[PDB]
Amino acid sequence: GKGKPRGLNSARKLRVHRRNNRWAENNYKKRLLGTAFKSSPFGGSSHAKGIVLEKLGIESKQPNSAIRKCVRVQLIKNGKKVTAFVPNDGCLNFVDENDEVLLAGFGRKGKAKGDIPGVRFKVVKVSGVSLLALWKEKKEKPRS
Amino acid sequence: SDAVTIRTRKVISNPLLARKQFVVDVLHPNRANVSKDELREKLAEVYKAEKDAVSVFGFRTQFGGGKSVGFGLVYNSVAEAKKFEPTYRLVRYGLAEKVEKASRQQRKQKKNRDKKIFGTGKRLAKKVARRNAD
Amino acid sequence: ARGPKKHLKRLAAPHHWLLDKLSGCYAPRPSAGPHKLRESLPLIVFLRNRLKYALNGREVKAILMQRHVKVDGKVRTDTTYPAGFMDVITLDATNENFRLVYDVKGRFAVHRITDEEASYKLGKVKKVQLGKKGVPYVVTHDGRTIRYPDPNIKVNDTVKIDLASGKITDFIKFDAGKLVYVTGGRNLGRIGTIVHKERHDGGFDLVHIKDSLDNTFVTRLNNVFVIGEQGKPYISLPKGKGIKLSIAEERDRRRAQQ
Amino acid sequence: PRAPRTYSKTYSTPKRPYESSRLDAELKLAGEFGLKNKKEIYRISFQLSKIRRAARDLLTRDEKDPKRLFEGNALIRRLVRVGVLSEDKKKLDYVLALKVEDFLERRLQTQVYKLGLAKSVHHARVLITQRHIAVGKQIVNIPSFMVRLDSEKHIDFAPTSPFGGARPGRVARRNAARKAEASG
Amino acid sequence: AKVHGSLARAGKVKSQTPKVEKTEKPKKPKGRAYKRLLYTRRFVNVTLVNGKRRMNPGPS
RNA sequence: GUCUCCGUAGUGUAGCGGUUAUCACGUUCGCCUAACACGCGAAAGGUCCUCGGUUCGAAACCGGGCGGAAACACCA
RNA sequence: GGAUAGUGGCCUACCAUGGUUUCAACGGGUAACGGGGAAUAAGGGUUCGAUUCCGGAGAGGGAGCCUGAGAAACGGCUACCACAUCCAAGGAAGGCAGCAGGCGCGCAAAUUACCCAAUCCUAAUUCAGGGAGGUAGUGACAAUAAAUAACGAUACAGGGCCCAUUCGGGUCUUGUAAUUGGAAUGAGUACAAUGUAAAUACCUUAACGAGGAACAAUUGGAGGGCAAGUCUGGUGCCAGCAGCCGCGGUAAUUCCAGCUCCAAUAGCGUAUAUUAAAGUUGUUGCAGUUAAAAAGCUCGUAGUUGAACUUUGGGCCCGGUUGGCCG
Repeated sequence: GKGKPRGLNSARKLRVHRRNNRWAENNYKKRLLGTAFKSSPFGGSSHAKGIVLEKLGIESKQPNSAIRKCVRVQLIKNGKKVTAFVPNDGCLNFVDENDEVLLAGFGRKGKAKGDIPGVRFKVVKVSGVSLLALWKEKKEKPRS
Repeated sequence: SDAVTIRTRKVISNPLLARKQFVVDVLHPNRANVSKDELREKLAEVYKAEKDAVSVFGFRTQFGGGKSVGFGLVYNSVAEAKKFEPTYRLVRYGLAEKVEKASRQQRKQKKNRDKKIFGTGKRLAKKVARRNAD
Repeated sequence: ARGPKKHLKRLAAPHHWLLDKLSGCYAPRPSAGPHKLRESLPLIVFLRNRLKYALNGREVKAILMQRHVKVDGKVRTDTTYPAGFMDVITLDATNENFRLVYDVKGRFAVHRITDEEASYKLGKVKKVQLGKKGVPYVVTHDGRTIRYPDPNIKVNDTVKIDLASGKITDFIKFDAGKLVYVTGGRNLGRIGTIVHKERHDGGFDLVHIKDSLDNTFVTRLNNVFVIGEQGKPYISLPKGKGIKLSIAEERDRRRAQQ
Repeated sequence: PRAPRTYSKTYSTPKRPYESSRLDAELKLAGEFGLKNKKEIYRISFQLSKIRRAARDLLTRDEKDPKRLFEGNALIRRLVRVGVLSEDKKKLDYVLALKVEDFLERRLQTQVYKLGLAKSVHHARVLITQRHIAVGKQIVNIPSFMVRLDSEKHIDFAPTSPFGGARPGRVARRNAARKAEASG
Repeated sequence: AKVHGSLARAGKVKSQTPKVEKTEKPKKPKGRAYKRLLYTRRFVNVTLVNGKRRMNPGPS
């Protein structure tokens, strides 16, 4: 009988057994338990502004050799200490301490992307101007 | 302006409103449009009426040029035209004059200010003037 | 919500009014009157979109204020008067008398009747009771109250109201072999003959009405309206007489007309 | 609180956007029929999918079915009207055997080329968009018009076009005035 | 384990690289004309075939 | 906006008007392999935030400006 | 029996000890108003649904009440709490989750404009009022169509074929051009007309409006999946690149720039949530000997499932549908 009930009046048993068995799914538990509203640093948001507390530098994981030139930024709403990642080459010069940086996800749905250990977010906009614009010299960072 | 050939369509009769309605089809070859006063002028003699007895609106020029479709009305009498034609079209041609009642904003403020006083205010005006004279 | 509602958005109006969905967000809600709002037709929509006599809302108001139309003998002056089934609008000007009869398709019609036909109106009685002072009365579908009726008149029959005098002149009993008119439902506007009925003493009496083309359908007794005996209609039937041709037959009719 | 207007997407992006075989197929079709965007090919394929889905749903129903018959001839009549299906193929099975090229051939761009007034499909496009070509007595500037075997005889130069007589035109006047003043 | 590694090497190669300016070229047609240019180059005037068609050959 | 506490190599951050140097980390350099690695053998790294004076002579004596680190203010 | 406009523990006095529950009561959480519906897909289904329509709740959190048919009303009052305004300190006046607009909050969301001209509503009533509503402005939330270019002649390079008069012309071609030429409208100007309550736009059309220096189309990538370089210069496990594998330690087809090429196209990339992919939720339609998966074994309820059998067979006919000799 394939290990499942097969009667014309047996629907509660399948419905209940479905309810417990779907809890093994990572997505099902992640959505219904609502851990993104409790433990996620972004709190279920695509972007989050913060204050650049300090400039940070981390080393790569195995088979690699680089300093990723990260940054430690405290989010405004949550007030949590969160590490970010300035993507492009020569982009730490644009950023500085006590600055507003628009954070964003890093593409792994919470996990670390690559050789960067612990960092799971990247800086997209600093001081209201996009990082790409300054790197391509299309816009200039406001002074004050 | 050339070969206007005003052809009327869907003509109807309303003794209820003392008017005849018809979707007026006008062709304007090699010319842009026909002015509203233009169609009203020759609308008079086809219906054997006067210039100040007809009403036309619409005239959305057909894409490409050379054709325009509008809807027209004809009224039997001048007094009937006054009592049935809306005021906005009356002032439009020559039929009346639109007096400016200031605008909506000041009228609302004046209405509220007049609502704040209970009565004509002549006694209130003389009382406040006497008390606040010094 | 804290009282009655006097508004009708242009999305909840009855679909047989054939109103659009772009000219304004509201609909002409009918005022309280002889018929229900979902089973009648306001005078504004009838004169503006059906007869096309009036273009704008004020044109209907000007025509109504000028004492031209006459609904059921009464001139009336309300733009939202709920004229429904068995309503005759008489126009002194244009020499036309209009009668509100449903069509086969499921809407109202512009059927024109002679001046003699407008002098009488058919009415289906709803209640028969002994009122105060012992006077009997009947309650027609339009809500008209006629005192001292024929004792043979019972529930679910039709009377011929004289309109001008408001007196019953003829009554048609409900029995097998009677031409009726379905008012309301997915089978509204059909005209046929009664063969039999299952009583079902729990509500919603059903009657098997059969069309002239041997087509049979079931409609609740609350939606029927006897309009005469077999083969002789007491009212001038609208065009088509409720044949209810299918989508195939309608298409061939169009191709045989163009 | 007015009733909202209805909008719909008329194109379907391919599930496999990255494939050499399909990529060259649409490039050949677009170049042959003179199309700039491949969304035009995406659009015309989307219409083909819809009618094929509708016709497929009809073919799972028995014969002498009022629903199958009425919609079946209505779809067949529309297809033969627009000219994508020949008169001897009105049997509801060739409808599933329609291809994109058959629909593309019915576009006004290809018909202008076929009747011989553009000498090139790209020149048909500029003729379409420059209002030098009309349908019947109406000037049409849309490349996709899908003539329906009845207006094909009415495709001709617009009365308000320099090519078909009328007023000579803009750049011609500037050249004509320049040479007239030079010679005067 | 260190987290305060030297950051003075940031933007190094971004500076030592030479500067080259994009020289002007005849304007490539845009829109339907580009598709026509692709059509006339992909199939009509294919030049290098070798054993399989090549889009952007290098210096051979 | 006004008032107050600090500013010193690359990170650390000393140290003291006739004179700025030290310390670890680091920063490089000879060392080996193949690149390493640890192991190692040596030396490159501050207008004392900016200006102006006091000044024989000042970074430090003083004041102005800025940066940062803390406050109170700021109804056309 | 009170109270209600009414039935009723709605309330009261007395009497009886009942009522619900593993068929999921009760309690807790809800990034929960519900539904019509929206996205997604062969089917099955999953997710979302404050948000234009219907039915509900609220006017800052509660309570109470007048008037009126209808309110437990807050753009109506009364009281308290948390807020907050004007004070010549006695006192008085307020609840934008109405239309605009302001601060704060945040990734995140528009003018302190015009008109009752339309669609309606209300009053004693055709006339008046309505930030209901409509119009305009901001607007790349999403959708539809669609400019940025085409067409001749010259300098080369071709594909069938004619002469077989040598490698001469090549008549018709399709492109490459430090070739050159005519015609063509659109974007933008708009005299004017129409549009509209007045307008602003759309359409119409006088007249003015390209030759590329021009009226300039970007967004990403080129090792693989996943189409597009064993090209040049710079860097040398440094800078950095990569969603996955991985690349860079002086020969980088993966970095940074140039050339070329390709992908979508006024659109493209990125982040988060969701769907198909996923037969990785498996009712259709998973696996359980060893990849994670038979409870040590047995009894056993709720639940699920549960042997066969009881009217057949035979004729007599009639009228409808589908085609059918003969048309």
